[PDB]
Amino acid sequence: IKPRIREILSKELPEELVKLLPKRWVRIGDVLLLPLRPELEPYKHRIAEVYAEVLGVKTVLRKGDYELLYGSDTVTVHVENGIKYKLDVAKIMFSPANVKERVRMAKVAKPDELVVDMFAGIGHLSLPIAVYGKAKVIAIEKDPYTFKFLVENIHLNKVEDRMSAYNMDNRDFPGENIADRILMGYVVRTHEFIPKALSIAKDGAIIHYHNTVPEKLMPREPFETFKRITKEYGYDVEKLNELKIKRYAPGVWHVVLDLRVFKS
Ligand SMILES: CSC[C@H]1O[C@@H](n2cnc3c(N)ncnc32)[C@H](O)[C@@H]1O
Repeated sequence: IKPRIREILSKELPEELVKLLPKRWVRIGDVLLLPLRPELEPYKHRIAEVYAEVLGVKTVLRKGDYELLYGSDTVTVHVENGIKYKLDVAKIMFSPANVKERVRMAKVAKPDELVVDMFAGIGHLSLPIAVYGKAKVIAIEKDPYTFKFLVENIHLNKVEDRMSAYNMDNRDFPGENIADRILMGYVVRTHEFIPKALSIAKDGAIIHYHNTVPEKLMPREPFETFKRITKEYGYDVEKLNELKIKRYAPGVWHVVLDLRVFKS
């Protein structure tokens, strides 16, 4: 609400700085992500404080991982498309920059499927599936801290019946030829996980494969590379779909490819 923020802060800021105040922000649970121009640095705390008041949030992080500008408690529960996502906003990446994809996941699975989430996080991609798809889900998350939330989110959504969780590196995962669908929501050279994926996959399984490719190499990549690694195993793969996502600089998109693999 500009007027109120303006009314309060104009009382302490040069009108010149006033004009520069944040016009937008991101909100996650009761935590605010707030972007700030350089020339406002001296006043950052007071600014975050009044925005906290009028926007009704407990804590403010700098949007620009994140600097604490006001408050202390960065844990919160964020509700999206009917799903409760508990997280620690400061320590765990989560962005409505990717809400479309989480919505999509709500519309892909059939209740029979076994799905394996190789980079579960707090359940970003898997929860939508366990709730709307009604399919079974095994979810793997390496970080013990992240893992706590993943677990908690399973209860918060009343799916503990059809969704399990392991705090381990996906590489050490025992299952093989068990997955009808695989989630690979990771972006740091995800291609190094293709082999384990192919191992976990059943013949014909669908894989949601995320990664970050320079647009220079598009649309050859990232598929070519996926294709060739798969060849190393005598398996074949068909590209069903390629969506672009949080395309981000410099010069590299974040894409997701929907692929089917054939174990011959
Ligand atoms: C939240 S999006 C990416 C997620 O995958 C997790 N992750 C990264 N590498 C692995 C791995 N090798 N096995 C299981 N989870 C992983 C991260 O800790 C994070 O929560």
